[PDB]
Amino acid sequence: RLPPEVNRILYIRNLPYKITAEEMYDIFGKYGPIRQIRVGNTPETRGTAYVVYEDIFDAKNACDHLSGFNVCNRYLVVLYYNANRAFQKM
Amino acid sequence: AKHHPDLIFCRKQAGVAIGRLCEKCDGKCVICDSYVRPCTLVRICDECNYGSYQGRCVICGGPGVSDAYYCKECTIQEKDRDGCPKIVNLGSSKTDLFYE
Amino acid sequence: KDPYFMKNHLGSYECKLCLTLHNNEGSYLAHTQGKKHQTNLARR
Amino acid sequence: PYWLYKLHGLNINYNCEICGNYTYRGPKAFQRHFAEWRHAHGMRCLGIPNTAHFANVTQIEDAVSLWAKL
Amino acid sequence: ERNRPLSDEELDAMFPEGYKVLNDQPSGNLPFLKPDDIQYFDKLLVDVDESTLSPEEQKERKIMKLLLKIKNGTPPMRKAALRQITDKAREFGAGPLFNQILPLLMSPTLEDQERHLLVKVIDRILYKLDDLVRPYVHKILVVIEPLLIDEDYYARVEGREIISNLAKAAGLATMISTMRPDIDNMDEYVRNTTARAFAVVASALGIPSLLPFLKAVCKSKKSWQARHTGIKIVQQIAILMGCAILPHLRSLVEIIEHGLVDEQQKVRTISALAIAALAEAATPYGIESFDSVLKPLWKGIRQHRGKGLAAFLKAIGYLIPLMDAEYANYYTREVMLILIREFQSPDEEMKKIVLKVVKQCCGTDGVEANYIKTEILPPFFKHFWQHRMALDRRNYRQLVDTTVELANKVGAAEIISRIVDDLKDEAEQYRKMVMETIEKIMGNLGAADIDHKLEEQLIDGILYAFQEQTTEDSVMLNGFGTVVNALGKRVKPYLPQICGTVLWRLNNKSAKVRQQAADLISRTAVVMKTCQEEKLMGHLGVVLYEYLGEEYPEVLGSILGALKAIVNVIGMHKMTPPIKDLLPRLTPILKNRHEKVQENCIDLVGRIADRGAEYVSAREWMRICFELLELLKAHKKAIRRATVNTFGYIAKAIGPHDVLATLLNNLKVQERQNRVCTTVAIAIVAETCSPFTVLPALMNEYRVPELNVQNGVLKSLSFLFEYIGEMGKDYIYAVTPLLEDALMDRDLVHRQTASAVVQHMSLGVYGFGCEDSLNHLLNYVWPNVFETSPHVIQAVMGALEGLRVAIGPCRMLQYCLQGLFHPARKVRDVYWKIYNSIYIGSQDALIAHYPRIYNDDKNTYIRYELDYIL
Amino acid sequence: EHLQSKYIGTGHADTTKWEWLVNQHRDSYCSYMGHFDLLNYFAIAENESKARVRFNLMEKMLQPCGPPA
RNA sequence: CGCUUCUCGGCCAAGUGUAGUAUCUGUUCUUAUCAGUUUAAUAUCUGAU
RNA sequence: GAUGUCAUACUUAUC
Repeated sequence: RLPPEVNRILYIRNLPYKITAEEMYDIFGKYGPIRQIRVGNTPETRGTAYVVYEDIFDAKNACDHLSGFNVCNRYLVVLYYNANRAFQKM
Repeated sequence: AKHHPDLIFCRKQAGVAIGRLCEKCDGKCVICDSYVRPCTLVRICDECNYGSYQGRCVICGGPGVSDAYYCKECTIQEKDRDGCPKIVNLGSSKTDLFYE
Repeated sequence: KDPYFMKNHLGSYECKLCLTLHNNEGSYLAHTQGKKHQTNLARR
Repeated sequence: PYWLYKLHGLNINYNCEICGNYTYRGPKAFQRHFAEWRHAHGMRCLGIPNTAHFANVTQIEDAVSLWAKL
Repeated sequence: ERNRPLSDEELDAMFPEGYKVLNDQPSGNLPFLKPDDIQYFDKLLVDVDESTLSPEEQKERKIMKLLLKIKNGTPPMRKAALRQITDKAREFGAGPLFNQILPLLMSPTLEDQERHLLVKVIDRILYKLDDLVRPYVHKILVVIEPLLIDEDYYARVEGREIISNLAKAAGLATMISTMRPDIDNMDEYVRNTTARAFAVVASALGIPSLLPFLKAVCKSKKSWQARHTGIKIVQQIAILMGCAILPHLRSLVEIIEHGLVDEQQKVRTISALAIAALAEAATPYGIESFDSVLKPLWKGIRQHRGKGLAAFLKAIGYLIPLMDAEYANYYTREVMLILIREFQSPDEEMKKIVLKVVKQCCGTDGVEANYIKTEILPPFFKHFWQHRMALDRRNYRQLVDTTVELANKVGAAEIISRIVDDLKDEAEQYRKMVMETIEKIMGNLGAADIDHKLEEQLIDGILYAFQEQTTEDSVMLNGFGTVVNALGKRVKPYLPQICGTVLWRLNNKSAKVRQQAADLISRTAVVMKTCQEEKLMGHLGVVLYEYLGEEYPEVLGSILGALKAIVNVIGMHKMTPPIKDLLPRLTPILKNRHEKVQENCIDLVGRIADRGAEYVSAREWMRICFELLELLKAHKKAIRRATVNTFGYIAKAIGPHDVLATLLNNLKVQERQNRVCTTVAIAIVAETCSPFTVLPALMNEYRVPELNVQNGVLKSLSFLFEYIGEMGKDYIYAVTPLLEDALMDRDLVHRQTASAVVQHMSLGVYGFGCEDSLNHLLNYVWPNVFETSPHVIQAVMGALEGLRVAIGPCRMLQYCLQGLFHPARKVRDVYWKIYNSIYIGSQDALIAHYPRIYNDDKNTYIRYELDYIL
Repeated sequence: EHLQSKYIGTGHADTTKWEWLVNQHRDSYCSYMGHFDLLNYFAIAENESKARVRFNLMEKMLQPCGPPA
């Protein structure tokens, strides 16, 4: 039993730019094995990242346990990946 | 309730059993579903409150927390003099979301 | 420069030639191409 | 068009015995022409005043009986 | 499908630029069909080619094709298929629909969602196919038979609703004729399902409608299987309708008394179960009903042993509170030895029946506490308090109920002295059951009987159960909170020993341990103010002020709840984490995407706006009011009810001049659950502050050429009128031209909002002399009753019900006059519904407002009583 | 459907004038038997007492308009 | 690492599921009578030239 | 004006 809005990929907004890849791998790997993690390296996409997990239940448990996580001095938000919302800039 | 048109009430003889409401539907009315200006409490029937059904929610059906009461717009419109406002059958409401 | 598309009092588009309504801006530009719009343009 | 004539009740033969048994191609058109100048000029020859009681009057004998009853 | 592994190209194609890495298609746009489901939709892979080769049954293939949109298609496509099959159920017929739905639901490779969609399609096509599925009643009953015995409660409720709809549509003779060969079947599960369906049909169609048929089925002596099925149907009807059975108890008891006398033990056990069930329901306290039945039950319980004796003991324990005091004292004095002798029974069902009968055997006078503590409680503690009983839920809940009944009857101290040794065990389920029993004993009886030699041991056991928790259950924290509430001032040498444990558990590698420590601090926050502990609460608040850096959001929400509980239990302006250094600290915490953490942050912001509004320089509130508009549109129904109260508190504190402009600017968003929340917040701000200051501004949002903004302004005005009530008599003349202009619009939603605002103004200003505006609005709301939308029709019905109570039933009868005998039936039905609503609203007022009717030739209708004058 | 069976006197779209007149006469008789002012006016208009007027009102409840048509 | 001086900075991608609904977009009836169901009256359907 | 496929938008303090 899982809603269809959840997926294997999860987006993160308003992330600190000084965060390293090891801290992001430790924060994403707490709920399960993380398959891939892509951080933005653009001024128009700064503060956002995409973490794709190997399991759907592990990705749902990671998305349920990352909305409003304690980080550096910004308000980061974790949301589900959408095809129509990610390509809104094009 | 007023949101789901497929919901039906009991409309039985209301006894001395007072209706109860859960924490998610606390303060809301039974018919008008309003949380402003309560006027009179709801009276449950004898079949809707017996054994394990005592102290349960009338709208949702879970464990009760607070006391159920009707709004001020239902007491003046003679809506509290009808039967028991207990939801018996749940159709197309909180059933497909649990399986999905 | 279409002299038939106007703005109503509800934030919509109204075609007075065929007397049609459109909610979004993308439906007014797609209503000019069709059978009823061509018939209203040829009749008037 | 046939759709505008079939949906609005047009192309339906109706006979009006008051105005010299004229033809009408619609119920709403006959109801609009009943309160008009032609029906008033047709009813003024028989001596019936133009009122609201003779709006749905078609026959001359029924209109004469309605004028004599009032 | 959702857990399938993907390649690198599919992962790279779903990501935008600017990121650094650290035939098989049936007739076109149909969804993907399963390889095992190519049998029911085998006629859809080929083309239709309708040219003098199209029978009517091929259109039934279209009824299969929409089923292809209903099984595994899109949810808008499934909604369109359901709307096409519900509106055309009469033209398609129930025959081919049942012939296409019967092998689809009976497939061995189905799923739960497909079965739920098939049950919803069968229930939705049952309202239009009334009195037509009588030959197809058996084919639907054979598919709805395993749905009632399913594991899920929702599927069982849907099957019971479908059985009730089939019993209401097929009547009583067809259901009795269809279930008549299904009683003497060889399969026991099919016979039990047929008995459950017959009990559901008897509950949905009335007890005397099926009482002589059940009496003829139970009184026939041809086989034991039919009598067992009748007894099982009677037991299911007694367990389904407790209240309904009570009246039929006398009859049901006369049919149940004929059983339990034959050579078959299964029929006697079924009759004993029906009598127990009956005692529970039919004639709940009807000892007389069990009179002619109490004499063979004691003989069967004393002369034989086994499952039948256990069923007779369960029936005696169920009928023992339904008798007098002397009868219960005589029954309890002769059944305690049989209950003590059956304590060493290896069967689980007999042990469960003994545990269920022990709770009812000692519930009144007659049973002494000393004999129950000497000869009943040591065998109940030695034979039932095991590790295998905590595995099953039915064996644990009944044991906890029996322990609570023994603590309420004998004493709470004698149960607390024997239940404290199992609190530090190695099993989680037994420790959770012991904690639940201790919480029930503390809630029902209390902790007054516990001395000083056991309270410290109980606190140590509760601390060992809370510190060694592996699941996410809230039973241990609730039990610790109930124990702290039962202790009160007796836990005064226990607060440092709990604080040193909470501070040690707040810093750990796990994430659930800090959340459990914060939940335990929140549950034990009310016990610190009543024990004169102010420095410890201040130290806990100063620790929780810096404990907001926990990366787990479930721990952060629990820390916010503990901070809110510490701010509620202590003073608002007397907290060592003061409001001057916490309200800017919670401003980035309110932008969380979670549900519970954002709800706790919104509750803390509302509490800080209600009790600490003088701790800011009127600058952070205007910045937090713009962030409160993003806290809505959440699927939790908890933050949206607190954000409106927080916006109303901010408008009452900083003045309703800045939040009203933000609420008007946020009304144009074109999104669901975002415009109604801002309208409710504006109505709460207008009801908390002066409603006149928001009176011209609400007239300004209707001046903008927008439909959504005008609809939101009308909804805000209607909600403000409904929240005001009697205070709307001064704001009726300002809203009367807006309601007169909104009802003449072409949009039906604006007319429905104007009708709702008129109904709110009628229900609020009723009895104040404002009938002129109501009579003016009723002239415009009267053409709005002929709409085709059900929502606009419901709004017009609510406006008519408000105008009949405000302007009087005479004006409602005069407005509905000359419409009951109307030629057009579409208006005559609405006029008859309005007349029925006016009669249900006020029936005595229609006597003086009735028009004068002349007498006919054969009948007289002139009221000669009221026409006379003295 | 169920509203006409539960609460008598409501009516439907296929209700005749005779049944509505009989329901209005029954409602007027119930209002005269319930209110004391109408019963006092009926007793002061005629020479009968309140009990005779109540018996005449209760005896006229069965078909107050006459046979149906 | 402790003290003094200058400058700068901070505070007081909002998604999914259910219920209903108003619009153009892609297409259709110049069949002339009789009888039946239904419709306030139209429209539509069913059999015979 | 009806019909059947697609799209847009709105409402009921729905979840």
